[PDB]
Amino acid sequence: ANYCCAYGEWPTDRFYTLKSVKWETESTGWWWKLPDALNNIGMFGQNVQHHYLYRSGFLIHVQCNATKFHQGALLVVAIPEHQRGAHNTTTSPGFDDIMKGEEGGTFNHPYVLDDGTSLACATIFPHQWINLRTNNSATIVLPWMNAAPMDFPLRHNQWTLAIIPVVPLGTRTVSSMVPITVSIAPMCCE
Amino acid sequence: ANYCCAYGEWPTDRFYTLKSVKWETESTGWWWKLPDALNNIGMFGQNVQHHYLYRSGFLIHVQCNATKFHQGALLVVAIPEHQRGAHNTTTSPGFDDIMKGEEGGTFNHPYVLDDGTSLACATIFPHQWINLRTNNSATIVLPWMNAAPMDFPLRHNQWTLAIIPVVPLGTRTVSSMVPITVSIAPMCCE
Amino acid sequence: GVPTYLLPGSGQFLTTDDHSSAPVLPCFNPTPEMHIPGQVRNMLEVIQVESMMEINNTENAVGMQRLKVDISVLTDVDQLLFNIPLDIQLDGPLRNTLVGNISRYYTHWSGSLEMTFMFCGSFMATGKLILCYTPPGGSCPTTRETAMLGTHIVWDFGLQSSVTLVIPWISGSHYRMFNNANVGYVTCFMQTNLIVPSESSNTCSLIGFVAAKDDFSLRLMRDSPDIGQLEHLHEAEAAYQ
Amino acid sequence: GVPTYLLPGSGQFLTTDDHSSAPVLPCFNPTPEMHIPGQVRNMLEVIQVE
Amino acid sequence: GVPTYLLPGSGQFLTTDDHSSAPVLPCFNPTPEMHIPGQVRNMLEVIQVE
Amino acid sequence: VSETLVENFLSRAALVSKRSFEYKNHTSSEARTDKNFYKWTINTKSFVQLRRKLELFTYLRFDAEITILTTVAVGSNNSTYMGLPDLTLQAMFVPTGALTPEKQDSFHWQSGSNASVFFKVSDPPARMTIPFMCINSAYSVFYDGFAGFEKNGLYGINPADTIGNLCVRIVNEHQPIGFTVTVRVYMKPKHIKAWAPRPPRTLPYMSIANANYKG
Amino acid sequence: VSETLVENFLSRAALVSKRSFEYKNHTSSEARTDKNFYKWTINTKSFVQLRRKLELFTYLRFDAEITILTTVAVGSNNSTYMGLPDLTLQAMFVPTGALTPEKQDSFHWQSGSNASVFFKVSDPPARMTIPFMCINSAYSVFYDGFAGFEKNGLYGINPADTIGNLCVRIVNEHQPIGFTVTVRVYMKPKHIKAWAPRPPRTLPYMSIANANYKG
Repeated sequence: ANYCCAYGEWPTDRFYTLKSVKWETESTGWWWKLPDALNNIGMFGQNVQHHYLYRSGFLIHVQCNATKFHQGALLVVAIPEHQRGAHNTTTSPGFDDIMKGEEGGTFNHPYVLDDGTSLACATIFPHQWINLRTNNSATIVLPWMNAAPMDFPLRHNQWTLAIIPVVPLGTRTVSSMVPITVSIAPMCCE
Repeated sequence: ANYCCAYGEWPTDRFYTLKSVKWETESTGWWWKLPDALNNIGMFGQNVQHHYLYRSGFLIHVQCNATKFHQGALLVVAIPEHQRGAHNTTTSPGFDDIMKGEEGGTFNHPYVLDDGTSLACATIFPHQWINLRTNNSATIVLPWMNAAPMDFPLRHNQWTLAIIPVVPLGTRTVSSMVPITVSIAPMCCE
Repeated sequence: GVPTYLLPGSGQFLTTDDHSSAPVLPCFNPTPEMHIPGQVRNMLEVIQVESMMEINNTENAVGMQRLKVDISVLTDVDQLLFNIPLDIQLDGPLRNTLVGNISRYYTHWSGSLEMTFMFCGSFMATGKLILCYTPPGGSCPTTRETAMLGTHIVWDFGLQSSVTLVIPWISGSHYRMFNNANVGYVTCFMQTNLIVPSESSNTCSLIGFVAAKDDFSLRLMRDSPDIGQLEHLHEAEAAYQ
Repeated sequence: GVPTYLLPGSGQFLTTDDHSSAPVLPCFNPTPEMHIPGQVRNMLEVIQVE
Repeated sequence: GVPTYLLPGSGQFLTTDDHSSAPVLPCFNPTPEMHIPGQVRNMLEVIQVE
Repeated sequence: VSETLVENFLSRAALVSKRSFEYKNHTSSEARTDKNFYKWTINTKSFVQLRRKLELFTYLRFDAEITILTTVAVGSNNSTYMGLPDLTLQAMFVPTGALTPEKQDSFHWQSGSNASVFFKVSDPPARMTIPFMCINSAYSVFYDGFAGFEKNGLYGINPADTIGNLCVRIVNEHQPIGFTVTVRVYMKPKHIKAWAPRPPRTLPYMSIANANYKG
Repeated sequence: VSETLVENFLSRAALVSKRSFEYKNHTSSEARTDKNFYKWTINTKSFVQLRRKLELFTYLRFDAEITILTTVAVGSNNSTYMGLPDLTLQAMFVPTGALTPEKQDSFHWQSGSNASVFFKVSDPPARMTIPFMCINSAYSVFYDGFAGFEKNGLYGINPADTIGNLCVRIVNEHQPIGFTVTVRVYMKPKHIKAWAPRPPRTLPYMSIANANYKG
């Protein structure tokens, strides 16, 4: 339903549904590195650690469950080669804090995208808007996105799906919670 | 019977048969420099020392006489311009130890081909394999192989036929012997 | 007169440019070339010729013993005979071959290799061997049944004296060339015992060859480090006083 | 020989001129380019994104 | 102006090159040549005489 | 509309590196690796202007044209002006996977495989065009991955790319009088192709190898 | 596939010879044959890199392009820097069967038959292309034969080939101040044809005239 083909390119059907995250009024955001998220689940993960090689696209579906009395806006953006950065040190991020698996991570500074760039300009990447008063779902189709024709799934994350609440969730009660469900369906997985 | 045309070039019938050599379990190999081998036998030798000039190809046939209970592998390789070298000195090899006549010589270090190169890469030269369990004969046809259109047979050896046992001869008894017969037939001898 | 101006980089020696130079002897006529058999026009034809592998990787093996592995009657079944890592630049069985020697003159190599193994036992010697290929993203097998799970060939050398194994296309440039070698292995296991007649020898040997297929590619030529390094040689200064 | 004379401004480095230079590795063949989605040919397309 | 760069070996005297040089007397007309019998065009004709 | 193309936007010569070095009779071990030569790994993420301009894209494919400008001077004034003797300099491009010189008289300077250029101080600046030297189809400005197969690898360092190393030395054997020579390297990308534009950097850079931000 | 052709594989300029020589007022008999000039027989089996690369083939046919790079310096510093006076150098290619100079002022320097080039230090390096100089159709990298007809001949030395001898001198009459000049010779084979490929050398070389191996 109104999918977004990234960069105007259209490259199975398992739709690995990750554990839903809780959107609170103080949430900063969540991110998943696409090859790493599915590296430990399903036939995708089994084939990934069976072979030294991998080549495929992705299909992303993000859905929220909220009532008509809820308000908020989400930016569902897929960042290619989202090389993260540290906040107050010159040392590079480590393997533990980069490869978060299917659990994913949270944005420390969503304003600067944990990269030092601007969130306001993040719309240049393939993205969709989830405004709770108009829609509650977003679908993005991701192409190959690699300089090399071949890649190592266990060492390089080609895509990073980021969900950032631009407008915080709100309702009459001071505490609000709205589940967010992320489903990833690799296509032509190798 | 399944001859090998060297370098894919096909340039009399006397077939001068040299004295057979004895293939033992500890043999390192044998070599004959083709112009020098026939320099002292037959109409070829008579014409060679009659004239100052010589131009012809060669035909090589190598045959072994062994039973089905013998094992071993031979590398029958024709090396063009096989400039030999000494083992532990800076002085060049002498006339006596280069021109061995129809008797021929033996390899001091077959691993390095007495040249300092590798035996493993000697297959780049025109060669045939004699594996006693499959075949016992090898035939090689040698072209002119000289930079100049004319040559002096008494000073320059254009070809060097080498027979090297890669897999040593073996049988139930600790001592083994298998005769090897070499026949050279110069073609269009001058 | 033609008005000209000098660009940056004029009057420089590049050591790589291809500019026509003044003939030192314009009137001299070089000796006409004749047909010499065995002309080499491309170095890829050199590496397509099979050369023997140093399969016997045991440390104590020296010289001729390194080219053959011995199978005896006493060798147990399910025993590893040899393993050949698939990295030509790496020091191993593929090092002192034509493919490895030429490839060490370049930086990036890509293509597929072809291996041939020859059994050099007696005529009536019989037995079975398992030749397994391990892809680069995997661990070298240690047992016969683990090897049997992957791509493998059951070679009966009592019937066929030679077997050919084709390694699939591999890009050595991408697969961990100083990225800071598990590029694939070929191992052999003894499926059955070696059976020989009483008159034959109790030990048989194996010979292996390696060659590059026509899809091989070499790029970014460099200086080969296996020359033995630059030492001054004898009779050098006295040659050109 | 062609008679030539040097114009003013010869042998100067402009830092803005576009003159062909000597290839450092003439025999080297660069890696062929594949299709990568999202190519940018003009920077005006960047500012047209909200 | 034509952009040029100097190759290695420029401004050298080879003693063997064949390059056109500036005539010292462009307006001077040399004496026309007549037919002189016994012309030598190749030195191989000299050694063919016994 | 032509001025704002990617090729025109990025193809501007910039002083990627500038490093002087003395050379006075360095027979002793004074200033190891700086006796009479200097080396510089060819990386584009050295000056913040070029960093910010290039980091507007994810993948780049270009040929780097290098012009070397050298000046010689002395402040000692131990004798008369006497001019400046003409020195010949050697600039060798050592690509990845090759050995770089460690001393001024190392045998790597005469390798015969690494491309080298010999130029004089009085000559116009030397120019060379380094081609697209990468095993992949494009350079990775940002790399969301780890170099080595072991977990100790560095984040963001692509073992691909790595254009190469540039070494410059004084060919002349050390003259009786020492001198200070300054070499300026200007790189101008050519035939540029760009993919996947990215938000501009907003925070000051913290390192040349990390995307770390202050704040 | 073009990079791995024989022409590209072998046609790389290499420092075949490098030899400095003093020239200070050599009126006396000091350093005979090294007073103000040096000679170098043009042989390709001088540097091990080129030896191993060329010895991959049995027969070769190529034209050698020679570029001469000369630098002048002094460590005495007996006076001010005063620059380096421009010296003119003569490089004469003496082919086989011709007489080579024995002294700097020998009449062979003005033979009129040997090709000679005059160049200045401040000029760009001098380049000359020596053609295929052999009585046979190809050079013999390996020669399984003896040079002379008598048995005292040397093994492996072809009386053919023998490209020639290269001599370089300082044309200027000895100036009051002596100087050290270093001449670097770079040879780049061109139009290369190769025949009969051979196994690569595996053992270190023992001599420039023998195929002797250590081990």
